[PDB]
Amino acid sequence: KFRVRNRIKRTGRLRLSVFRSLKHIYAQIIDDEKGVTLVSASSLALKLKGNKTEVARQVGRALAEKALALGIKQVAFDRGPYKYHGRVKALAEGAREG
Amino acid sequence: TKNGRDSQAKRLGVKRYEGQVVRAGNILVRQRGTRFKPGKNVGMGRDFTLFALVDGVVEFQDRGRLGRYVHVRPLA
Amino acid sequence: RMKYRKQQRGRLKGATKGGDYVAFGDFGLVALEPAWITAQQIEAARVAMVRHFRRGGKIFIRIFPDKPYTKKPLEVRMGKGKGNVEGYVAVVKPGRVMFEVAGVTEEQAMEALRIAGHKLPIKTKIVRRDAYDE
Amino acid sequence: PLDLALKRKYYEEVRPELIRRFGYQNVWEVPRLEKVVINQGLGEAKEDARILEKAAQELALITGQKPAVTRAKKSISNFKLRKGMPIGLRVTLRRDRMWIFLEKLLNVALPRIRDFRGLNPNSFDGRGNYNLGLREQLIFPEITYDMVDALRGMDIAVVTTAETDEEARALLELLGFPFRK
Amino acid sequence: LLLECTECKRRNYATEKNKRNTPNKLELRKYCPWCRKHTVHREV
Amino acid sequence: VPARIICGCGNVIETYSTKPEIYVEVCSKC
RNA sequence: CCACCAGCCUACCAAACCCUGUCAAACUCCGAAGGGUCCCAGGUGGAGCCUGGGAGUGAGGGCGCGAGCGAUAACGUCCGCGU
RNA sequence: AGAGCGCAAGGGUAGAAGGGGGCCUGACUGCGAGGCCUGCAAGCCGAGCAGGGGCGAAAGCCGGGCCUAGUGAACCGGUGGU
RNA sequence: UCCCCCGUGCCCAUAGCGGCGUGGAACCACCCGUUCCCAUUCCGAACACGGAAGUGAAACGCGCCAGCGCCGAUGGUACUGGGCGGGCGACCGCCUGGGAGAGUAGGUCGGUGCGGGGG
RNA sequence: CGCGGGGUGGAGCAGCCUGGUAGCUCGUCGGGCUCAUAACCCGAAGGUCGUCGGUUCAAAUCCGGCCCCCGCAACCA
RNA sequence: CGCGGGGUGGAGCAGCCUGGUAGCUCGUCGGGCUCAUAACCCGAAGGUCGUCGGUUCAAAUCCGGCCCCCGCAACCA
RNA sequence: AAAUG
Ligand SMILES: CN(CC[C@H](N)CC(=O)N[C@H]1C=C[C@H](n2ccc(N)nc2=O)O[C@@H]1C(=O)O)C(=N)N
Ligand SMILES: [Mg+2]
Ligand SMILES: [Mg+2]
Ligand SMILES: [Mg+2]
Ligand SMILES: [Mg+2]
Ligand SMILES: [Mg+2]
Ligand SMILES: [Mg+2]
Ligand SMILES: [Mg+2]
Ligand SMILES: [Mg+2]
Ligand SMILES: [Mg+2]
Ligand SMILES: [Mg+2]
Ligand SMILES: [Mg+2]
Ligand SMILES: [Mg+2]
Ligand SMILES: [Mg+2]
Ligand SMILES: [Mg+2]
Ligand SMILES: [Mg+2]
Ligand SMILES: [Mg+2]
Ligand SMILES: [Mg+2]
Ligand SMILES: [Mg+2]
Ligand SMILES: [Mg+2]
Ligand SMILES: [Mg+2]
Ligand SMILES: [Mg+2]
Ligand SMILES: [Mg+2]
Ligand SMILES: [Mg+2]
Ligand SMILES: [Mg+2]
Ligand SMILES: [Mg+2]
Ligand SMILES: [Mg+2]
Ligand SMILES: [Mg+2]
Ligand SMILES: [Mg+2]
Ligand SMILES: [Mg+2]
Ligand SMILES: [Mg+2]
Ligand SMILES: [Mg+2]
Ligand SMILES: [Mg+2]
Ligand SMILES: [Mg+2]
Ligand SMILES: [Mg+2]
Ligand SMILES: [Mg+2]
Ligand SMILES: [Mg+2]
Ligand SMILES: [Mg+2]
Ligand SMILES: [Mg+2]
Ligand SMILES: [Mg+2]
Ligand SMILES: [Mg+2]
Ligand SMILES: [Mg+2]
Ligand SMILES: [Mg+2]
Ligand SMILES: [Mg+2]
Ligand SMILES: [Mg+2]
Ligand SMILES: [Mg+2]
Ligand SMILES: [Mg+2]
Ligand SMILES: [Mg+2]
Ligand SMILES: [Mg+2]
Ligand SMILES: [Mg+2]
Ligand SMILES: [Mg+2]
Ligand SMILES: [Mg+2]
Ligand SMILES: [Mg+2]
Ligand SMILES: [Mg+2]
Ligand SMILES: [Mg+2]
Ligand SMILES: [Mg+2]
Ligand SMILES: [Mg+2]
Ligand SMILES: [Mg+2]
Ligand SMILES: [Mg+2]
Ligand SMILES: [Mg+2]
Ligand SMILES: [Mg+2]
Ligand SMILES: [Mg+2]
Ligand SMILES: [Mg+2]
Ligand SMILES: [Mg+2]
Ligand SMILES: [Mg+2]
Ligand SMILES: [Mg+2]
Ligand SMILES: [Mg+2]
Ligand SMILES: [Mg+2]
Ligand SMILES: [Mg+2]
Ligand SMILES: [Mg+2]
Ligand SMILES: [Mg+2]
Ligand SMILES: [Mg+2]
Ligand SMILES: [Mg+2]
Ligand SMILES: [Mg+2]
Ligand SMILES: [Mg+2]
Ligand SMILES: [Mg+2]
Ligand SMILES: [Mg+2]
Ligand SMILES: [Mg+2]
Ligand SMILES: [Mg+2]
Ligand SMILES: [Mg+2]
Ligand SMILES: [Mg+2]
Ligand SMILES: [Mg+2]
Ligand SMILES: [Mg+2]
Ligand SMILES: [Mg+2]
Ligand SMILES: [Mg+2]
Ligand SMILES: [Mg+2]
Ligand SMILES: [Mg+2]
Ligand SMILES: [Mg+2]
Ligand SMILES: [Mg+2]
Ligand SMILES: [Mg+2]
Ligand SMILES: [Mg+2]
Ligand SMILES: [Mg+2]
Ligand SMILES: [Mg+2]
Ligand SMILES: [Mg+2]
Ligand SMILES: [Mg+2]
Ligand SMILES: [Mg+2]
Ligand SMILES: [Mg+2]
Ligand SMILES: [Mg+2]
Ligand SMILES: [Mg+2]
Ligand SMILES: [Mg+2]
Ligand SMILES: [Mg+2]
Ligand SMILES: [Mg+2]
Ligand SMILES: [Mg+2]
Ligand SMILES: [Mg+2]
Ligand SMILES: [Mg+2]
Ligand SMILES: [Mg+2]
Ligand SMILES: [Mg+2]
Ligand SMILES: [Mg+2]
Ligand SMILES: [Mg+2]
Ligand SMILES: [Mg+2]
Ligand SMILES: [Mg+2]
Ligand SMILES: [Mg+2]
Ligand SMILES: [Mg+2]
Ligand SMILES: [Mg+2]
Ligand SMILES: [Mg+2]
Ligand SMILES: [Mg+2]
Ligand SMILES: [Mg+2]
Ligand SMILES: [Mg+2]
Ligand SMILES: [Mg+2]
Ligand SMILES: [Mg+2]
Ligand SMILES: [Mg+2]
Ligand SMILES: [Mg+2]
Ligand SMILES: [Mg+2]
Ligand SMILES: [Mg+2]
Ligand SMILES: [Mg+2]
Ligand SMILES: [Mg+2]
Ligand SMILES: [Mg+2]
Ligand SMILES: [Mg+2]
Ligand SMILES: [Mg+2]
Ligand SMILES: [Mg+2]
Ligand SMILES: [Mg+2]
Ligand SMILES: [Mg+2]
Ligand SMILES: [Mg+2]
Ligand SMILES: [Mg+2]
Ligand SMILES: [Mg+2]
Ligand SMILES: [Mg+2]
Ligand SMILES: [Mg+2]
Ligand SMILES: [Mg+2]
Ligand SMILES: [Mg+2]
Ligand SMILES: [Mg+2]
Ligand SMILES: [Mg+2]
Ligand SMILES: [Mg+2]
Ligand SMILES: [Mg+2]
Ligand SMILES: [Mg+2]
Ligand SMILES: [Mg+2]
Ligand SMILES: [Mg+2]
Ligand SMILES: [Mg+2]
Ligand SMILES: [Mg+2]
Ligand SMILES: [Mg+2]
Ligand SMILES: [Mg+2]
Ligand SMILES: [Mg+2]
Ligand SMILES: [Mg+2]
Ligand SMILES: [Mg+2]
Ligand SMILES: [Mg+2]
Ligand SMILES: [Mg+2]
Ligand SMILES: [Mg+2]
Ligand SMILES: [Mg+2]
Ligand SMILES: [Mg+2]
Ligand SMILES: [Mg+2]
Ligand SMILES: [Mg+2]
Ligand SMILES: [Mg+2]
Ligand SMILES: [Mg+2]
Ligand SMILES: [Mg+2]
Ligand SMILES: [Mg+2]
Ligand SMILES: [Mg+2]
Ligand SMILES: [Mg+2]
Ligand SMILES: [Mg+2]
Ligand SMILES: [Mg+2]
Ligand SMILES: [Mg+2]
Ligand SMILES: [Mg+2]
Ligand SMILES: [Mg+2]
Ligand SMILES: [Mg+2]
Ligand SMILES: [Mg+2]
Ligand SMILES: [Mg+2]
Ligand SMILES: [Mg+2]
Ligand SMILES: [Mg+2]
Ligand SMILES: [Mg+2]
Ligand SMILES: [Mg+2]
Ligand SMILES: [Mg+2]
Ligand SMILES: [Mg+2]
Ligand SMILES: [Mg+2]
Ligand SMILES: [Mg+2]
Ligand SMILES: [Mg+2]
Ligand SMILES: [Mg+2]
Ligand SMILES: [Mg+2]
Ligand SMILES: [Mg+2]
Ligand SMILES: [Mg+2]
Ligand SMILES: [Mg+2]
Repeated sequence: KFRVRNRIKRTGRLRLSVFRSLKHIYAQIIDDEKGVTLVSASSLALKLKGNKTEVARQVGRALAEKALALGIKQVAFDRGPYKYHGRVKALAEGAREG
Repeated sequence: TKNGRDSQAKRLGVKRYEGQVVRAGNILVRQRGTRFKPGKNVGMGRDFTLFALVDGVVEFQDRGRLGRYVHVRPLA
Repeated sequence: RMKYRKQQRGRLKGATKGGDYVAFGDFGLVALEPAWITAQQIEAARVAMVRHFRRGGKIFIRIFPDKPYTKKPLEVRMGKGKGNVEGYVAVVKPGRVMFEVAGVTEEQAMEALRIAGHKLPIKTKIVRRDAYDE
Repeated sequence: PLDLALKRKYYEEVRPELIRRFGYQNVWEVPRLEKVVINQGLGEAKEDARILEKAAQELALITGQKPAVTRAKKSISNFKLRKGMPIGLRVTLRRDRMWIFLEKLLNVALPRIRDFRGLNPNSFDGRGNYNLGLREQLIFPEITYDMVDALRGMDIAVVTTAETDEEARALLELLGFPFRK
Repeated sequence: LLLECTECKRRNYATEKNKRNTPNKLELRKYCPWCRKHTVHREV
Repeated sequence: VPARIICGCGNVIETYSTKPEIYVEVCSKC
């Protein structure tokens, strides 16, 4: 079901990989072609509150802070096995503000 | 004797080997299906024709369960 | 049989694979010269053995004629020979084991197999069972 | 709605009883009802879709749940089949929707049956799952005689979590399945 | 059956191929003329 | 939705289903 | 023998499957020698490349080798590599 | 993966090219670096630029169909437009 | 620097199937609920949202066994650039350089890059 | 062997091109008219579509192979 | 390609003219007569008179477009 | 319109 991952790759660079647990959500921009992560704004496993979506937009902006500081811009969003919606969407909502 | 018949043989195959210089647009492989897959700087057309997307050297690669890939590692 | 269609001819390169080892009986008949063996040859050779030791042990044919043999109807030069006049034959390189008997003594086996030699278009040798088993 | 007999009967009676026979370390290892797929095979409705949509509302009504229209694949020329024209309603019951169904099935459907003597004991598919067929369809509660156009019953597939047969075999017995033994 | 898509409020055309008896009595797909830009086209 | 499964054989079961109109002549108790 | 039924099993016909043993131009889990091409190097040769003037040739043949056709016939025939 | 992929075979393919649904008509216009093949003429692949669009949140994808058959120089004339 | 888990890429079965055992602090899953966003040709199965109680059964992670699968030499042979010799032939033999497939001995219940979390 | 045509209830024919659905005449069989037979009248039965394989959801029907029958041809100067 | 006239019951067709009539023939069913068979006779079931729109109180009838068939004439790089 | 024993 990871067919989406393949598409995003052979396309550009800087994958915004996004995993999300039943009580968590993680995001890391990674430059493939060598397999290395640039920035990793973990969420529930970092410090944030309790509302999943509310948490998402926070980490989204959070990632943008540290990421854009290092000079980043390729919004190649790895919409994982998760349909673009709610939590994952809010995560995007965040970076789309930061 | 319903035989004695054929069809104009299409000169297909690997058109540019590994370690060759190529200009952008150069055809790398004309193939039946995807006997070779695209890759770094190598796109393919509706017929499966793999071609260079930029100038550089051509390098091949294999990946077993994943198949063989043609690349163009640039430098100029 | 069943298969599909008429075959090309093909050369008979070295006895490479063409060759085996006894594996069913006490004695064996083996080819020394290469050749296509007709079905009707297999037959005559086989019967020649059973015909010999009547109510005998067991015959083992180890080559099967799967090659379609072609032939023209006595004409000129076109199309491919419908042929099959001899029908089918099996390619046989030197060293290949043809027949094997069992359930009979030396004299029974020696004579019977020897008879097959005369039924075959080949110079042949009889074999015991040495001791060579892989 | 989430509260009635079979649910409780399973938790406050069946659940422990099973543990006494096989003694599971963990709670989940216990056999468990969780899926009931009703399915008619009205290939006859291939032509007239009148019977089709009707039995569809009969079916959805006896179950309360919405009905799905099954399609064809291959082609039984021997009985007018091609791509997917035909049909055979199929509803899948889980959670309470299932329980409420099994309530009527065990206390009303099964009861009034043209000569009932028990369910087939061999009908276990070698893995914690049972299957049974019904001829008449009006043996269900809200199916008056002046409503039936024709006898068009169906078959029900009950799914458990048990592995072995006799393991799930008991599970349905404790619930209320009158096996012929 | 050959077909050439005429433009509305004009008289442009486009290479095409209808299918007649098979479900096709009304062909009105979009296109884009050189005259002006972007317009709906009839069958004809 | 409630339901009055008034069995003819004394029993008077009760569960959930559309319309409380039920009158089973003989149910699981006869 | 047992027919309104049965299995080990039958010097009885056989799908599937298994063991032993094999076959295939149009079958390949494998797979050489070699062949092709590119890079670097040697190679000054009636080598090589570019532009133009002038051609002839377009019945070939034998031999070796690899195949088709033929009959594992023909000073046969048809291609391939070489002479 | 022995199915499927409209039809022959082949190559390819479930990490989709197969099956289902939503919206849509890029079976666009003006071009086209660079090449495959090649005696000529033809045939084939094509990134990218401009215009105006489609689907997608976006990265993006779309100049018909998984691909290789489904075809006919010129001449002469018909038709619509400039 | 060392161990465990989570996300991700690389090698592309020595990574697999199976069997046994182990982990819930954390992590992850399972799980609770269907009001809000979203969803079912039916079903909250799946996708989705809000989240405690429970569990490590399932799944997953880690660790063992070589039954299957998979990998697999050395030696020898086939075959063969090139150079020769022998028969009427179907063919056969030598020199020289290259050298399989099968089979034998054996190997294998993985290795590793980056980031994050926990001790 | 090559080109064309044809194998269908007992006999003689249609259906095939345009795949689903066995048609016609006679004969046969049971029952009626006759003293009886036939004629005539009323009913019914009977096919494996040569054969093997393939196509197709489905083959008398489309496709290929073999067998049988009919005509022509097999010049050879 | 243009021109001409056709679609009406199960089948063939008049009625179209010029608006108020759907008829005939065989066919199918019943009945009458019959050695039988037709012939004859009685009665009967069955047609948006191609399609969609239009003038009209009222058409299948006059009108427009169109579907399909039949025919006429011409052309074919 | 109606052949035969
Ligand atoms: C019988 N003829 C033939 C007259 C010719 N000018 C002369 C003649 O005899 N020609 C004949 C010459 C041989 C020729 N022939 C025969 C066999 C063959 N395999 N190939 C041939 O060419 O067939 C010819 C033939 O008879 O028509 C006439 N009525 N004209
Ligand atoms: Mg993920
Ligand atoms: Mg052919
Ligand atoms: Mg040819
Ligand atoms: Mg050729
Ligand atoms: Mg090129
Ligand atoms: Mg393209
Ligand atoms: Mg394509
Ligand atoms: Mg390499
Ligand atoms: Mg893989
Ligand atoms: Mg000797
Ligand atoms: Mg052995
Ligand atoms: Mg062996
Ligand atoms: Mg289903
Ligand atoms: Mg049907
Ligand atoms: Mg539930
Ligand atoms: Mg057409
Ligand atoms: Mg056409
Ligand atoms: Mg079309
Ligand atoms: Mg268009
Ligand atoms: Mg212009
Ligand atoms: Mg009997
Ligand atoms: Mg008896
Ligand atoms: Mg019985
Ligand atoms: Mg009986
Ligand atoms: Mg019986
Ligand atoms: Mg009996
Ligand atoms: Mg009896
Ligand atoms: Mg009996
Ligand atoms: Mg068998
Ligand atoms: Mg046998
Ligand atoms: Mg077998
Ligand atoms: Mg060959
Ligand atoms: Mg073939
Ligand atoms: Mg291979
Ligand atoms: Mg190997
Ligand atoms: Mg090699
Ligand atoms: Mg090599
Ligand atoms: Mg080289
Ligand atoms: Mg250079
Ligand atoms: Mg040099
Ligand atoms: Mg010099
Ligand atoms: Mg010079
Ligand atoms: Mg010279
Ligand atoms: Mg010279
Ligand atoms: Mg030069
Ligand atoms: Mg020149
Ligand atoms: Mg010159
Ligand atoms: Mg010149
Ligand atoms: Mg010249
Ligand atoms: Mg020439
Ligand atoms: Mg010559
Ligand atoms: Mg010539
Ligand atoms: Mg020459
Ligand atoms: Mg020569
Ligand atoms: Mg030669
Ligand atoms: Mg040679
Ligand atoms: Mg060969
Ligand atoms: Mg030979
Ligand atoms: Mg000779
Ligand atoms: Mg020769
Ligand atoms: Mg050749
Ligand atoms: Mg397989
Ligand atoms: Mg396939
Ligand atoms: Mg399909
Ligand atoms: Mg095939
Ligand atoms: Mg294929
Ligand atoms: Mg793939
Ligand atoms: Mg797809
Ligand atoms: Mg689809
Ligand atoms: Mg699709
Ligand atoms: Mg759709
Ligand atoms: Mg779609
Ligand atoms: Mg729809
Ligand atoms: Mg340029
Ligand atoms: Mg160019
Ligand atoms: Mg060009
Ligand atoms: Mg070229
Ligand atoms: Mg050219
Ligand atoms: Mg020229
Ligand atoms: Mg040109
Ligand atoms: Mg072409
Ligand atoms: Mg483009
Ligand atoms: Mg756009
Ligand atoms: Mg973005
Ligand atoms: Mg494009
Ligand atoms: Mg396309
Ligand atoms: Mg397609
Ligand atoms: Mg498509
Ligand atoms: Mg042409
Ligand atoms: Mg043509
Ligand atoms: Mg053409
Ligand atoms: Mg032209
Ligand atoms: Mg001319
Ligand atoms: Mg002109
Ligand atoms: Mg003009
Ligand atoms: Mg330290
Ligand atoms: Mg430290
Ligand atoms: Mg370090
Ligand atoms: Mg370490
Ligand atoms: Mg890791
Ligand atoms: Mg890597
Ligand atoms: Mg498994
Ligand atoms: Mg444990
Ligand atoms: Mg424990
Ligand atoms: Mg816990
Ligand atoms: Mg609860
Ligand atoms: Mg609530
Ligand atoms: Mg609500
Ligand atoms: Mg559906
Ligand atoms: Mg729906
Ligand atoms: Mg849930
Ligand atoms: Mg979920
Ligand atoms: Mg929770
Ligand atoms: Mg817990
Ligand atoms: Mg576990
Ligand atoms: Mg367990
Ligand atoms: Mg482990
Ligand atoms: Mg593991
Ligand atoms: Mg073990
Ligand atoms: Mg072993
Ligand atoms: Mg060594
Ligand atoms: Mg070795
Ligand atoms: Mg060696
Ligand atoms: Mg050598
Ligand atoms: Mg000599
Ligand atoms: Mg000789
Ligand atoms: Mg020789
Ligand atoms: Mg050597
Ligand atoms: Mg070596
Ligand atoms: Mg090797
Ligand atoms: Mg071997
Ligand atoms: Mg072997
Ligand atoms: Mg060894
Ligand atoms: Mg494991
Ligand atoms: Mg390992
Ligand atoms: Mg190890
Ligand atoms: Mg290792
Ligand atoms: Mg690392
Ligand atoms: Mg770290
Ligand atoms: Mg952690
Ligand atoms: Mg510590
Ligand atoms: Mg410590
Ligand atoms: Mg014929
Ligand atoms: Mg004819
Ligand atoms: Mg005939
Ligand atoms: Mg017939
Ligand atoms: Mg007949
Ligand atoms: Mg007959
Ligand atoms: Mg007739
Ligand atoms: Mg007829
Ligand atoms: Mg006729
Ligand atoms: Mg016909
Ligand atoms: Mg025909
Ligand atoms: Mg047809
Ligand atoms: Mg008759
Ligand atoms: Mg008679
Ligand atoms: Mg009679
Ligand atoms: Mg009388
Ligand atoms: Mg009489
Ligand atoms: Mg009599
Ligand atoms: Mg009949
Ligand atoms: Mg018949
Ligand atoms: Mg025939
Ligand atoms: Mg036939
Ligand atoms: Mg036939
Ligand atoms: Mg039929
Ligand atoms: Mg035919
Ligand atoms: Mg003669
Ligand atoms: Mg002569
Ligand atoms: Mg003559
Ligand atoms: Mg004209
Ligand atoms: Mg015309
Ligand atoms: Mg016209
Ligand atoms: Mg006129
Ligand atoms: Mg009137
Ligand atoms: Mg009258
Ligand atoms: Mg009638
Ligand atoms: Mg008459
Ligand atoms: Mg009359
Ligand atoms: Mg009317
Ligand atoms: Mg009317
Ligand atoms: Mg009307
Ligand atoms: Mg005429
Ligand atoms: Mg006229
Ligand atoms: Mg004209
Ligand atoms: Mg014409
Ligand atoms: Mg007489």
